[PDB]
Amino acid sequence: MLLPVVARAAVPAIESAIAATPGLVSRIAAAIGSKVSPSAILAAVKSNPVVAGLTLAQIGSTGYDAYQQLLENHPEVAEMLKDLSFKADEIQPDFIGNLGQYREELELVEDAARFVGGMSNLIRLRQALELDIKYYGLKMQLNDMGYR
Amino acid sequence: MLLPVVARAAVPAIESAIAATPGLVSRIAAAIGSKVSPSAILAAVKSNPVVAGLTLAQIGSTGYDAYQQLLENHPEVAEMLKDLSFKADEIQPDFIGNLGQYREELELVEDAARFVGGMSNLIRLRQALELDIKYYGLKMQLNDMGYR
Amino acid sequence: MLLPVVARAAVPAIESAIAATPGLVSRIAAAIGSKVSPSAILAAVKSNPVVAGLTLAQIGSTGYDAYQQLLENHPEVAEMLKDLSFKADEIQPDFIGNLGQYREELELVEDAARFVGGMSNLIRLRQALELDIKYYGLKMQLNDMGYR
Amino acid sequence: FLDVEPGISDRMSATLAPIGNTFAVSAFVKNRTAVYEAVSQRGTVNSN
Amino acid sequence: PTSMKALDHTSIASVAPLERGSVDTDDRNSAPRRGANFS
Amino acid sequence: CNPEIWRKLTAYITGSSNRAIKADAVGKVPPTAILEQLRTLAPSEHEL
Repeated sequence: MLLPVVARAAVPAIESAIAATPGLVSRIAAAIGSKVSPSAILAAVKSNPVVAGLTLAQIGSTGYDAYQQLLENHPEVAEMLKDLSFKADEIQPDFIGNLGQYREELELVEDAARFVGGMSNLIRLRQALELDIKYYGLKMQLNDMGYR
Repeated sequence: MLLPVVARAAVPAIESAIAATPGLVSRIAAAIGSKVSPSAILAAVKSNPVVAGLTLAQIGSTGYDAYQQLLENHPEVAEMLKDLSFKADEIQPDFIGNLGQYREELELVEDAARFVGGMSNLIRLRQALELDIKYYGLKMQLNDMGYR
Repeated sequence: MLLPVVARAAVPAIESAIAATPGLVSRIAAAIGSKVSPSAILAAVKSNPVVAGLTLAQIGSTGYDAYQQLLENHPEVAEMLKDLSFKADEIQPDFIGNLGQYREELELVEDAARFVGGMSNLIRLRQALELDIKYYGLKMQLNDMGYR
Repeated sequence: FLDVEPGISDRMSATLAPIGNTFAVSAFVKNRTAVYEAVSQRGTVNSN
Repeated sequence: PTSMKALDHTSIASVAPLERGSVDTDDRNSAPRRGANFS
Repeated sequence: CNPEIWRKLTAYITGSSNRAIKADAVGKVPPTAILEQLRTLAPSEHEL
């Protein structure tokens, strides 16, 4: 059963997308593998949460809102839903070799990191040096007045 | 009686549907079995939650919202309401025999499932193999740089 | 992963802004290093909170409340986001620059000061990195001859 | 005046009784030297 | 609040069962079996 | 019959590659541990 808190928002969201264009109705019917009739898929959404999710992946425009709210009230489907919906990210031909050149470089940062502290520190310390000189003067002067 | 939290949303929702078209007023009067007068059914809705639900089944357009909220504050009616409102789903003549052919097939998946692990795993493992080759190269290279 | 609670806060915020003006593509690519397309930068936000926090601060019309919401909902990103966003305040001609603006900066110095040593030591260390590369080689060669 | 409150002392001291066993300072240095042995692997003159 | 996060990501030492099976049964609920009528 | 594979996993359990280990400084390594590594050293298709 789909939880009402979700379903309240979910059902009209889908129905709106259907009324927007018919072209999606055929798509979701293919992905979910349900009868092409708009009344059919809407009967399926209510029945299973897993199904409800795949529909909201097919339409991301208006539907993204409910989907997240579905995800909240159902941590269960979260794992299963993540698997059923997947697309291999196209990899660039240059990428893996292009990464090979930075081997020398990153090992240099991590030598500097360990010395300073956490990476957060080094990002700070780097700015402190890059920082304008006057500021060093400013801080010295406040200490001249007594301020710490 | 009907809880106010629901009734607040419920009553104007129904009244709106009535004002939209008269054709529904006669329908709900038939289903609920109440006096055809719009004032009568509106008196019945307030009186019983079970009745309130059947009305909201008759009108799903604007009414779906309140219905779910009715369902929340009343888990009691949920069982009873589910029974009173029912329709036999028309079955396709081909279906049951058409399912008979997949007997051989599903038993094949479940042999593969048990081996790997939960069905979720096998869906993953299937993708891992289907996945492009370069990625195997990529991962090997990060291990070459001493990353884990 | 990005918390779903803050997700519904950030996604309409960044999207509305992207559709409001195309010019905001200059911010995403500058710091975050996201891909040129508006669709991919969206996936980066969903992926990482640090990435998301740098999307929220950069687009400032509708964003601030949304950015502060992200902070509390995922508190580990606090130290990271506040730091990775820093803008030098230039200089005040008047003596009283104070903590008005420069507050964040004079704090920043002290951390750097604390680590290295006495305030003098840092300014020294500041310069050592500013010195032309040659001077290093010089010090090394005068070491090679056996002078120290 | 300051009131002593027995038994809170005895909850605390019930806790630190095992603590004082395993944190004794004599047991840190036998831990350190064991590291400096595994770590060096090489002649001392070098590495400054 | 104390952070137990780091300690949370762990793996369990794996091992292989001698006779494989019983895998998808991890989570299921069979609803009860009735008794016979009586007379 | 292979001389290394008995060194490499006694480097792991004793912790010490090149030097003697005293009598006190003897740590504790859980059994399932050494198994995890022996898997990489002398791999097999039978866990048994």
